[PDB]
Amino acid sequence: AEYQNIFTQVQVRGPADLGMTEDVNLANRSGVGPFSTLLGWFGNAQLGPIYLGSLGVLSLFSGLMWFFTIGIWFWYQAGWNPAVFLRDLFFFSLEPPAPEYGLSFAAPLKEGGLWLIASFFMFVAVWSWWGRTYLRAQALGMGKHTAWAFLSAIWLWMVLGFIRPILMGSWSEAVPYGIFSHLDWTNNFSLVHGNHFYNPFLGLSIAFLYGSALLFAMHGATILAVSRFGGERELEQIADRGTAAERAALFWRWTMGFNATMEGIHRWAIWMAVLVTLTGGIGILLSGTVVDNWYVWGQNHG
Amino acid sequence: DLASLAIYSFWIFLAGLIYYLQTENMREGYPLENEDGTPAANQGPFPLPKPKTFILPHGRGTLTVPGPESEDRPIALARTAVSEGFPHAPTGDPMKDGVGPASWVARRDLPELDGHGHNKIKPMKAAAGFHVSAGKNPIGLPVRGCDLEIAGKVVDIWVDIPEQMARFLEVELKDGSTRLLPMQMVKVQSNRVHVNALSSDLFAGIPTIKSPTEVTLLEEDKICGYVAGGLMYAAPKRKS
Amino acid sequence: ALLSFERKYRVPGGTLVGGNLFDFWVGPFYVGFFGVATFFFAALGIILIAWSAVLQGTWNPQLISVYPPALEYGLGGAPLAKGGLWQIITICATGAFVSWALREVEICRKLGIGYHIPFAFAFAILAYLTLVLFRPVMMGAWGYAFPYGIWTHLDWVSNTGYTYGNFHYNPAHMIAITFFFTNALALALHGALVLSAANPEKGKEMRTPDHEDTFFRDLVGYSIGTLGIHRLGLLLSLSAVFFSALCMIITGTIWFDQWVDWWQWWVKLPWWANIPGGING
Ligand code: BCL
Ligand SMILES: CC[C@H]1c2cc3[nH]c4c(c3C)C(=O)[C@H](C(=O)OC)c4c3nc(cc4[nH]c(cc(n2)[C@@H]1C)c(C(C)=O)c4C)[C@@H](C)[C@@H]3CCC(=O)OC/C=C(/C)CCC[C@@H](C)CCC[C@@H](C)CCCC(C)C
Ligand SMILES: CC[C@H]1c2cc3[nH]c4c(c3C)C(=O)[C@H](C(=O)OC)c4c3nc(cc4[nH]c(cc(n2)[C@@H]1C)c(C(C)=O)c4C)[C@@H](C)[C@@H]3CCC(=O)OC/C=C(\C)CCC[C@@H](C)CCC[C@@H](C)CCCC(C)C
Ligand SMILES: CC[C@H]1c2cc3[nH]c4c(c3C)C(=O)[C@H](C(=O)OC)c4c3nc(cc4[nH]c(cc(n2)[C@@H]1C)c(C(C)=O)c4C)[C@@H](C)[C@@H]3CCC(=O)OC/C=C(\C)CCC[C@@H](C)CCC[C@@H](C)CCCC(C)C
Ligand SMILES: COC(C)(C)C(=O)C/C=C(\C)CC/C=C(\C)CC/C=C(\C)CCCC/C(C)=C/CC[C@H](C)CC/C=C(\C)CCC=C(C)C
Ligand SMILES: CCCCCCCCCCCC[N+](C)(C)[O-]
Ligand SMILES: CCCCCCCCCCCC[N+](C)(C)[O-]
Ligand SMILES: CCCCCCCCCCCC[N+](C)(C)[O-]
Ligand SMILES: CCCCCCCCCCCC[N+](C)(C)[O-]
Ligand SMILES: CCCCCCCCCCCC[N+](C)(C)[O-]
Ligand SMILES: CCCCCCCCCCCC[N+](C)(C)[O-]
Ligand SMILES: [Fe+3]
Ligand SMILES: [K+]
Repeated sequence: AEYQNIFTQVQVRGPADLGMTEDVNLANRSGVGPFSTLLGWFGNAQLGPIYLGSLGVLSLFSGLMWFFTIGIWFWYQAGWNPAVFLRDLFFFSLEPPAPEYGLSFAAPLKEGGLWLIASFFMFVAVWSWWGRTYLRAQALGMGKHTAWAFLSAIWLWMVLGFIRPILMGSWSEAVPYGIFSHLDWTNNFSLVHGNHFYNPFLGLSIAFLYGSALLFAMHGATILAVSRFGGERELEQIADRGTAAERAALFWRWTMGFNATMEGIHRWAIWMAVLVTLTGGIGILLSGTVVDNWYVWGQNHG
Repeated sequence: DLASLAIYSFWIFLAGLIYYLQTENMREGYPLENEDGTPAANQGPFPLPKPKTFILPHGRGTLTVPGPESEDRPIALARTAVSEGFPHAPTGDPMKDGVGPASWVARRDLPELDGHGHNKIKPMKAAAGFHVSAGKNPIGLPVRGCDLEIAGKVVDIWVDIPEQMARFLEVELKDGSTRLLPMQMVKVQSNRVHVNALSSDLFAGIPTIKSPTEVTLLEEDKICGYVAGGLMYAAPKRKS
Repeated sequence: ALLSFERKYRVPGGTLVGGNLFDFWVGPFYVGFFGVATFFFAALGIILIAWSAVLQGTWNPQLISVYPPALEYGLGGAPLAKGGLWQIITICATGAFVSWALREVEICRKLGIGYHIPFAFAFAILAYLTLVLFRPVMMGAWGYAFPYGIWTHLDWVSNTGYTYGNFHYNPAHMIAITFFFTNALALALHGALVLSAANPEKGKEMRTPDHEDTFFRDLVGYSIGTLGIHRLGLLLSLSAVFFSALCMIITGTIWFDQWVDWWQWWVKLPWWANIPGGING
């Protein structure tokens, strides 16, 4: 049995890591949580510490208010009976206001003004959380890459329940919160628009999703192949190239006729991924605003 | 048509994106060489990028890439054929020479620093408050080689401090000297630690570290290169 | 044409088949036994597809398609323009993919690295073989497989999907998607992190893996670690493709009905089902 490095063979533990300081305000950073021997076998064993600020609490608040506002309504539908609640859990839905209410806030609670409430709560919670991904990096003096990549996911999310329903003139065009319900909205969207497969952006969105899975499978497997040369320490192979970096590049050169660099591969990474929700956000935004039917469009445009 | 515009606009963006991504990935190994080390004629459609310079932490200098490409070591290979595209046979002992699967890059002769400027890797005796938290503790386990002979015993675990993980097993030999075995190349069992990559006669060959409180980027590469190479090279003495 | 460091690694050996014979390079490409096999399976396979494009009377990759032998031919053979072609092409394909993975194993052996990559490749080959082989043979017709053509295979998807209703209701499919949707999130992060640290704010020193662990603990209160995230995205990836093959192998075989209806087992559990109120009450 040759050892493949998928699971840690022997864990070690040492003093809880409180982490680098730099310009971070340490008054807002919590204390260390427990150590999971379970987690240990795969990644780190150390939970925490977690930084929680004025913005970190705002986010963490709204995000729950968003999660409650829905489940309150999910209880309402259950008739406040836990057995039904559990049973019907995927069938519950909080739905956007009826089209007759257009873009107003006038729509009553049981008619979807309760939707708007939770939606607001979401909107606050997400951007405030995007606030974090920029700020935590600024504090450590690192790149904003996480902030920008996040922004890419936010894109599709803004298109879906915000930007598009505004351009379509009503909130009813938005996505309902519920497990089976939003699944239907997705499928329903396809039919309404003439088989979304004919949208050239879904064409690409799906390619990048597929490619994200292909590349991270390549990358991940690769680093694990060269981990015996300490491949996982990518940054110090960036500053000083190890045989790990060479053997990596060379597998792929010899296989596919070209290759990457240890900093380079991560640019392939960040992009291939980002472009999923990047493209796919456009594809949606264009649907119903500009192109009503993707089949139809597909006959007149290439 | 708006969408038709968007999508055209995208295919043009994506071409330039692939250009940028490819040029960026040319910051090492390029310009290409012929087998004799002279710059090759055909470099491909992609130009070298305008160079960048990294500021290494803790006064370690800088790195500018792309840059002058030299191996900074002697290569123990000679051509096996009269034309391009053929294997290059080692002249000497490829393990000792450091070629093929035993190849090593000549990287800095200083150890890797953690965020605070202390060495990333210390043996666990010198690691303060570091202890095995799970799995079988290998320390004191006899080490067997692919030829199923005892190569000596495990006298410590060299651990990565900031990632809190094992890296090497320091192994003591017959003559009482120790070598570092990469963790990824050892299978710690119930009754022993097993190394498939090397037979026992090859252990004494494992490149040695100078200050044995620490190990350096160059010394890791020499040891990791060495042990990995043994797979191909120790093949005659490997049973099973 | 080699890379500045390439030559030292170009020693002989590692071959599974044939010894020193095919062991050499063409440009950057390594050859090996299986380099040739791949070529041949790909060559043939392309030629058949090229010659299957004539029988249809087009060269238009948008138009060109090779359909499986119809349900009538079952699991047996079929005439060439009648779906025999697709059958051999699949043999050529399955050949050239497996010749590829094995060529990748021979490159692993020369570079003294782990087999992790062609191991992971095999998960994509298995998804494919599910679709063109394991599913059809369990269902008894090569016609159940997807046809080879750009849109025409996407037709196959939308038709195969809606046969079972909204396909979203396949639970194994929901699981597969959760992996695909996660993995892309894990790719976006992993890339954004490593890049942020190697490309910090103006004039600052290259950050350290310690800053990486810090940024995440600062963020979500945990960091999986660098050996972790690699195991992670590799798992999230193979996971994704595993449940993808799984979702499709149960479909049409052990479950042929409308997928949404499958979820009644939960609703119709005795300790709720007849309680008034709710959605299904
Ligand atoms: C209308 C249709 C239905 C539907 C019906 C189906 C059907 C039907 C199928 C899927 C499958 C999938 N669908 Mg679904 N799907 C729907 C809705 C969705 C939605 C969504 C947002 O709504 C998503 C995200 C998904 C996602 C998914 C994944 C779970 C899966 C695709 C990945 C995969 O299988 O990899 C598998 C990857 C491969 C097989 C890659 C093969 C690569 C091989 C090994 C080598 C290629 C070499 C190449 C030729 C070389 C090129 C030569 C040069 C070098 C370039 N579906 C709708 C409701 N879905 C598929 C699945 O699970 O299959 C197992 C599938 O069959
Ligand atoms: C191509 C873009 C990909 C992407 C990228 C991406 N996502 C990101 C980022 C990036 C780059 C971040 O930086 C950011 C992040 O912080 O990641 C960790 C994030 C993020 N992506 C997330 C989710 C997410 N990403 C998705 C997808 C994607 N994101 C794409 C694949 C999806 C999908 C597929 O739909 C989801 C659901 C979040 C984890 C995070 C954004 C955080 C956010 O906005 O939080 C809102 C605020 C809150 C306070 C959360 C409220 C919590 C409640 C809703 C649940 C409560 C559960 C509770 C009952 C449990 C109790 C505890 C138990 C232990 C008992
Ligand atoms: C069934 C209906 C048809 C369909 C529809 C469809 N697909 C879609 C959409 C729609 C309507 C999108 O909007 C989305 C898209 O990009 O469209 C172009 C998408 C898409 N279709 C895709 C794939 C796909 N679709 C397919 C099919 C189809 N899609 C059918 C034809 C198939 C196949 C095989 O048939 C595939 C593979 C993806 C490429 C893309 C979706 C990509 C993606 O990752 O999107 C999900 C991510 C987000 C919405 C980002 C959210 C980011 C944060 C804001 C999350 C915050 C969450 C937090 C507040 C709480 C979380 C809790 C805690 C963890 C904190
Ligand atoms: C399992 C995780 C993901 C994955 C992993 C993965 N893929 C891989 C690997 C790995 C680990 C490799 O090592 C290998 C590689 O070399 O990557 C660059 C590869 C690879 N994955 C590839 C493609 C690919 N992977 C996909 C998916 C995935 N691969 C999963 C998401 C997809 C999708 C989404 O559909 C595609 C298209 C190739 C780039 C490469 C394999 C190259 C190869 O084997 O080439 C040999 C064959 C030929 C050159 C030509 C074949 C011609 C004829 C023999 C047959 C004709 C085929 C016929 C079926 C045509 C179909 C037409 C379609 C329109 C239907
Ligand atoms: C016992 O349970 C209790 C009571 C504790 C609970 O609370 C349980 C709670 C539940 C189980 C609820 C769980 C909720 C769901 C299952 C969530 C399902 C939701 C989805 C699948 C989300 C899909 C789509 C989300 C989208 C796209 C949202 C779009 C948001 C918009 C971008 C925001 C727009 C904001 C609006 C419209 C307001 C405008 C005002 C401004 C100023 C911004
Ligand atoms: C996504 C993973 C989430 C893990 C979050 C763990 C947070 C650690 C909080 C520990 C709190 C410790 N203390 C002393 C402040 O109570
Ligand atoms: C809020 C908790 C304070 C930090 C203390 C952490 C202790 C780690 C948990 C004990 C480890 C036991 N075990 C079995 C996981 O090894
Ligand atoms: C998101 C991280 C997932 C963590 C899952 C950890 C799985 C534990 C695996 C058990 C290890 C096998 N074992 C005990 C023999 O070592
Ligand atoms: C408390 C929610 C925060 C404000 C965001 C949502 C606007 C309020 C909508 C409630 C509708 C009330 N009313 C009377 C119109 O039905
Ligand atoms: C960053 C890597 C780039 C990979 C590019 C993937 C190309 C796939 C092209 C598919 C085109 C689909 N469609 C519908 C637009 O024609
Ligand atoms: C969609 C992913 C494929 C992108 C192709 C990248 C460029 C291929 C040519 C690489 C150049 C190789 N070379 C000759 C410079 O060494
Ligand atoms: Fe990486
Ligand atoms: K100690």
